[PDB]
Amino acid sequence: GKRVLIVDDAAFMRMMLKDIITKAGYEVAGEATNGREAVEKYKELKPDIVTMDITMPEMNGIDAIKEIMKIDPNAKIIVCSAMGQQAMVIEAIKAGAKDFIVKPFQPSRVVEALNKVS
Ligand SMILES: [Mg+2]
Repeated sequence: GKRVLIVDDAAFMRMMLKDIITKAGYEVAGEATNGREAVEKYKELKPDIVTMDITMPEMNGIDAIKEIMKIDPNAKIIVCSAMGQQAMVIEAIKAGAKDFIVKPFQPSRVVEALNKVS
């Protein structure tokens, strides 16, 4: 799989990630700025992978993961968290997420993750 859907309410964070993914070979299927959008885009783009920011407006990542799973129980979701946001990561994993990555990014780490998920 190679199409990616980046979800994060922070432009910069998207930018960065978009650059990493892209140089690593992946394709940026799309961008989402919140949970809702994340789901809408998901149904529309059928990304191969999804990266998920937890803390966003309107709808958080955890709920979005839950939603996507209901739509696609084979969805491939990596969750993004700051450090120490450990209790949230457990909840996202439990909810569906295959793995997580910390912010601010570490291209090596980011890439590995993306690859295992494939
Ligand atoms: Mg956020």
